[PDB]
Amino acid sequence: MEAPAAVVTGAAKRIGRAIAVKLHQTGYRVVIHYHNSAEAAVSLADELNKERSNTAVVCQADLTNSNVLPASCEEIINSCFRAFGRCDVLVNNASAFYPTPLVGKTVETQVAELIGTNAIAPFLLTMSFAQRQNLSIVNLCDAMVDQPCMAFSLYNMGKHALVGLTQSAALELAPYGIRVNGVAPGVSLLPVAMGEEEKDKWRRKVPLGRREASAEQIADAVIFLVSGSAQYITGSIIKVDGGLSLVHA
Amino acid sequence: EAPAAVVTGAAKRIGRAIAVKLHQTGYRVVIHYHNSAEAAVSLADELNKERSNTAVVCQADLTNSNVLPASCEEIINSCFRAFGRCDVLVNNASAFYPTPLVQGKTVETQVAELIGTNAIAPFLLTMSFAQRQKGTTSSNLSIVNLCDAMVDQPCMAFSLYNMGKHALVGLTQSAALELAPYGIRVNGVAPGVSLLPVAMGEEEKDKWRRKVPLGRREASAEQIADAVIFLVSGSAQYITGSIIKVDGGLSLVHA
Amino acid sequence: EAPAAVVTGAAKRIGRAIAVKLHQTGYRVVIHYHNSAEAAVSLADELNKERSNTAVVCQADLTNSNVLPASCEEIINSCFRAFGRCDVLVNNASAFYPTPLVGKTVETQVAELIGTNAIAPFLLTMSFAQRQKGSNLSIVNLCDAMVDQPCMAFSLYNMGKHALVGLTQSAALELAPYGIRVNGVAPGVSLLPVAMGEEEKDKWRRKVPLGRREASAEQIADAVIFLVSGSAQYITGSIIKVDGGLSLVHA
Amino acid sequence: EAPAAVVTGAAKRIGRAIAVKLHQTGYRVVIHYHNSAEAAVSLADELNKERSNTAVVCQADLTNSNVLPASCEEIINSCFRAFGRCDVLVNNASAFYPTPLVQGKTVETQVAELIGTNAIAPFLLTMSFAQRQKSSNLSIVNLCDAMVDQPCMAFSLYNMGKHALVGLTQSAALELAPYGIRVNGVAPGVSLLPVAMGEEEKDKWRRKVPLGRREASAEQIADAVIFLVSGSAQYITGSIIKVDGGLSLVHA
Ligand SMILES: NC(=O)c1ccc[n+]([C@@H]2O[C@H](COP(=O)([O-])OP(=O)(O)OC[C@H]3O[C@@H](n4cnc5c(N)ncnc54)[C@H](OP(=O)(O)O)[C@@H]3O)[C@@H](O)[C@H]2O)c1
Ligand SMILES: NC(=O)c1ccc[n+]([C@@H]2O[C@H](COP(=O)([O-])OP(=O)(O)OC[C@H]3O[C@@H](n4cnc5c(N)ncnc54)[C@H](OP(=O)(O)O)[C@@H]3O)[C@@H](O)[C@H]2O)c1
Ligand SMILES: NC(=O)c1ccc[n+]([C@@H]2O[C@H](COP(=O)([O-])OP(=O)(O)OC[C@H]3O[C@@H](n4cnc5c(N)ncnc54)[C@H](OP(=O)(O)O)[C@@H]3O)[C@@H](O)[C@H]2O)c1
Ligand SMILES: NC(=O)c1ccc[n+]([C@@H]2O[C@H](COP(=O)([O-])OP(=O)(O)OC[C@H]3O[C@@H](n4cnc5c(N)ncnc54)[C@H](OP(=O)(O)O)[C@@H]3O)[C@@H](O)[C@H]2O)c1
Ligand SMILES: Cc1ccc(Sc2cc(N)nc(N)n2)cc1
Ligand SMILES: Cc1ccc(Sc2cc(N)nc(N)n2)cc1
Ligand SMILES: Cc1ccc(Sc2cc(N)nc(N)n2)cc1
Ligand SMILES: Cc1ccc(Sc2cc(N)nc(N)n2)cc1
Ligand code: NA
Repeated sequence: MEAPAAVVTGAAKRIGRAIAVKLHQTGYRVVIHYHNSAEAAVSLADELNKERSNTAVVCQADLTNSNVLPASCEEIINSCFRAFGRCDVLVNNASAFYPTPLVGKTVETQVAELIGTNAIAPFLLTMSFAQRQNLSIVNLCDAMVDQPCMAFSLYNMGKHALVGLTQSAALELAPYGIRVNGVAPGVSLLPVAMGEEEKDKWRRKVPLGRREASAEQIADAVIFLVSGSAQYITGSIIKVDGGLSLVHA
Repeated sequence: EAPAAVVTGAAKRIGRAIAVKLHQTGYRVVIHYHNSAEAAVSLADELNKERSNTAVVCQADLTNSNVLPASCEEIINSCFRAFGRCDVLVNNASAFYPTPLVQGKTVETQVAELIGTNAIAPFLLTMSFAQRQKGTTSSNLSIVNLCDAMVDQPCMAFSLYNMGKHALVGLTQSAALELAPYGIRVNGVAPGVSLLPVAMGEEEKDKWRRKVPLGRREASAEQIADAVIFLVSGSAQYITGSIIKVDGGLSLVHA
Repeated sequence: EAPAAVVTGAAKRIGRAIAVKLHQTGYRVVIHYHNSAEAAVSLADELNKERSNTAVVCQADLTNSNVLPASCEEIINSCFRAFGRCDVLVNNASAFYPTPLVGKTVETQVAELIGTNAIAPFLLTMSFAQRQKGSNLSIVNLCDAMVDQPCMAFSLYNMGKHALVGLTQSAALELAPYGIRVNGVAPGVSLLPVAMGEEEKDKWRRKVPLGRREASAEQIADAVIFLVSGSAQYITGSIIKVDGGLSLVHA
Repeated sequence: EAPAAVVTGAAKRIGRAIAVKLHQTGYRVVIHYHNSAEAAVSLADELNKERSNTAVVCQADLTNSNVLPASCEEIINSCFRAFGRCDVLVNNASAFYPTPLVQGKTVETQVAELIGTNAIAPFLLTMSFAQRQKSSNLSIVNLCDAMVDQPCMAFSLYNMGKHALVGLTQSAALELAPYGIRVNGVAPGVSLLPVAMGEEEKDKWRRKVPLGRREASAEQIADAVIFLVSGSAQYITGSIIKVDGGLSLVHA
């Protein structure tokens, strides 16, 4: 059919959910990938299908690195083709985020989760996306990669690797007409359980309005990058951070 | 009431495309120019034919000098005089030519033109833009600087031009930080190769085109304008201090 | 009270020159290797001939797996076993080969390219830091000046090297309170791949503004020596490009 | 015989340390100064006491003006006159003060000083240095700033000048590589604090630095310059070495 289709990873909640909704509002059919949040994913799909029948499906997968991750990533892309006959956009949003101090989970599990979700799964999804082909990929990066959270080495390594993928894939996929870009939030949606006192500490550091980005503001940048208004843009990462990364210690 | 924009060096090429696209989006525009009077007036006539009293021209040299601050203050004042407001500033005007380090313009003229157009004038226009707002919620004020995706892999023998564009990156960042509390966003658009020089031969143009991964061709002026329009829009209201490369992957390509 | 250094992938090429220069500077060295056993033992022999009991070898595969943490721990332990201390870690070992997006399985390619270039450095950094509770301690990561202008079809490799820049920064921040500095050296073109043909090698050489030639291994090693030295005691989280201007050259 | 170096702004603080360490390494030195004649001569006297006729001074204002090209030519010429050669240029002199965007010196004077010292003078000195050349180890070292991407509030012009200096470093490295002239930078974070800065403010800055919660000594900055001019950096050009104790890694 004539409406384009997008895969959004980690789409049940928060930023991924807002991205899925905005893509849907723009006219895309969506694959809502999720790991543990089945109820939320299904709720979103039902909402979107109420708006337009047969325009949303869910796809469950763990994006932890392992021997089966390549197959899992191939399956996610295939789900979009099975549902909608095409796959125009891939949004790599899903992400593990927790500290891994240099000095519970084994360290190999932490590597698998943090590097898998933030870098390896994006790479494998990118491979599967390209092999099956205004086509574009958008990677959710992090404006703070050069001024990282203390004791978040593996997470930071994963997001750095994702910048490399964005560049490498933009270069390699350009001949196929597939653009590859990034959106780099600073502080957006905070953890719900984070105390407001801690939330406000982060908010007050942001020059532009002393507030976090909404999920919708992050989604707006993704929508620009997949649009016809970005058709010469490839290998670019758009910071959406309210000036946070410009603020010295 | 429609918002108003100043676009420097807007008579032709990329600056014209930005002015046109802003005007199509609903802005009133000040078309600043230096030598290209006929082209500036022609553009303003076309825009005014589309919507009466929505375009004016403003002449100024943006070469650095002791009067440049007054010239820059006057450009911003022209927008307020014509339209009663100034919501957007686009720093597009630019001198571009080689200044070899080893060997009829004096070097001091070259510094004045290359650093003036690309960096000092943007700074002064930024100051004047910000100061004029002090006499004013639904507002959406911003500045867009035309940067250069190739600043870290520069053209051979273009040191002063390169220095000017690096300075413009610094201004983008410094002004984003300092003007955020006033609700003025400050961002950049960094072309790779877009409209090639008028005097460049076709063989040389094709040499540049063939290096671009995405389509083996230069950006259209409209493609560059699209990124400016995004940055001024409500879809970018949390974006400040960002420079969007619009280069078809050119900067990713090794030697 | 000679300090001791671990250099990964030290049997040949750049890692060998690093081990040699560290030894010349007065370090005792652990020559880590994977497959190049003969070269590793030959080097240790040369170094021990110069100063007895100053070099040992340590074999390990640095491919990512569930045993990699134990392997990395063992490398660091080998330094303490031999020398009773470990002052310097040089993360040099590296897999480098294309992985196009469009008979190794992709999972093996991920494990080798991301393991050697990023995960092993991380685990070795962890083990190095945790063994320190007893100076001029530092870590040097061999990065790549071309990470932002990467080789076509080397996505996994490039991801690994980007991850290595992240580790360098993150570990510099986190280990600064323990006095452990963490920096990088980023070659452009240095010793060319053994499998590369002469015409192709010459193509790469001609790209380099400063002398139209590749860096020697000794030139790369000179920057490592500086970073571990007393003349770099306030330097942490810095990556020194050693590329003859190659990265400045547009397409 | 011995190589020769020009260090701008060499009478005090970081520039003085750089000149001292180059001299100790075996260089003859031109000590450039603007207002600090007494300190400049005191340094030369100290260095000449160590090795006769190995240090001279050169006065010049590095503010941008119509005479700045001539002034920069003279600084380079002074090295050739004293020592018959000029192997190293260190661009250290620098104006540093706020220039707020929203509201003493006029703005154009502030442009002349901040952009002149931090960028235009280095460009003109680079040009003169290269023109006068056209085995050897010729290089230029620019004193940059590790904080350029997380700048001081209200320091737009200073920041623009330092960004321009990054651009010069890269452009000149590319263009001068065929002549065997390397061009690099050293980027301090917090080193010797402003003389006017209050002691409590100094401590606020010190406590931000991960590596030792202190500023860099001038000698530590000089150590990186020494490396860059040495034979141990013969393949290094277009590189900027941060010497910041991890300060630039620390988020807000
Ligand atoms: N929030 C911010 O301030 C911020 C700042 C910088 C960057 N970003 C980036 O923006 C993106 C969105 O951020 P966010 O805060 O919305 O993310 P988030 O809530 O932390 O995580 C998004 C989703 O990732 C999925 N996920 C986590 N582990 C997974 C695994 N092993 N396999 C498959 N999926 C997994 C989860 O899906 P299920 O719930 O279904 O399990 C989760 O809902 C992320 O890439 C993040 O790094 C966010
Ligand atoms: N074209 C590209 O491929 C490319 C690549 C990278 C970056 N960019 C950037 O994008 C912007 C637009 O590029 P472009 O090619 O359209 O620019 P351009 O044609 O070279 O110049 C734009 C205008 O700048 C004005 N200008 C030059 N010197 C001036 C002075 N002393 N005072 C006042 N105005 C002066 C001229 O106005 P008058 O004609 O009225 O005299 C000219 O029409 C520039 O900032 C440029 O650096 C372009
Ligand atoms: N050469 C250059 O032009 C260049 C350019 C940019 C960056 N670099 C970086 O500089 C460093 C040294 O470069 P180089 O060319 O000397 O490296 P190299 O020869 O390609 O590799 C160095 C050593 O890495 C070891 N290694 C490879 N896979 C391994 C594995 N699975 N487990 C354990 N060790 C493994 C090998 O040891 P065994 O031989 O014992 O098996 C090999 O001898 C690398 O990090 C490289 O990425 C080099
Ligand atoms: N100190 C730090 O923490 C720090 C941090 C980042 C970067 N840096 C950089 O490191 C370098 C040295 O810093 P510093 O603190 O030692 O510098 P500084 O004391 O502020 O200035 C050094 C010298 O610059 C000269 N100078 C200033 N204006 C001049 C002019 N118009 N004409 C000619 N010379 C002029 C002065 O010479 P006279 O005294 O003879 O007039 C002054 O002594 C500078 O480039 C600076 O930006 C320093
Ligand atoms: C201060 C703060 C802000 C947001 C979060 S959620 C988060 C952040 C991130 N970079 N990646 C993912 N996946 N989730 C946690 C702490
Ligand atoms: C390869 C090429 C492409 C476009 C141009 S026009 C131009 C370029 C620029 N960076 N700034 C200005 N002002 N004009 C010249 C050469
Ligand atoms: C142009 C060129 C020069 C040297 C090599 S060898 C090499 C390079 C690399 N970046 N990592 C490793 N491990 N080995 C390959 C290509
Ligand atoms: C936190 C701090 C530390 C040192 C200074 S002195 C200074 C700094 C600079 N960047 N340039 C020059 N020329 N002088 C000012 C503030
Ligand atoms: Na780039």
